Amino acid sequence: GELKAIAQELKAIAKELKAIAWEAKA
Amino acid sequence: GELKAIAQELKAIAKELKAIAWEAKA
Amino acid sequence: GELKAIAQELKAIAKELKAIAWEA
Amino acid sequence: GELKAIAQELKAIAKELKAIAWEA
Ligand code: NA
Ligand code: NA
Repeated sequence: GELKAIAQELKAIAKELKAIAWEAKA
Repeated sequence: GELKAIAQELKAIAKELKAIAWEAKA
Repeated sequence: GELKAIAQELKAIAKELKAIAWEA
Repeated sequence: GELKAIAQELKAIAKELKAIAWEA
């Protein structure tokens, strides 16, 4: 349960960092 | 560049934690 | 900024994972 | 164990993000 929730959190952080990486490019 | 690579790393950690969460269940 | 807030998030998760390791 | 190694990974990334924040 707790590890699955933390896994989803880390996936979401990954998407947030990718969006920041993109905004920096554009 | 570096943020995109770290984003991929965090996605991969997410899959590793999800696999650990699963192994624990089964 | 925003990256610092994410960095703190990751350090919080690291503490949670260490706690889970020792829970079982 | 394995979770501790991932926790250390996350603390390493947190330091990288803090460095990127201050790079620019
Ligand atoms: Na979650
Ligand atoms: Na990578």
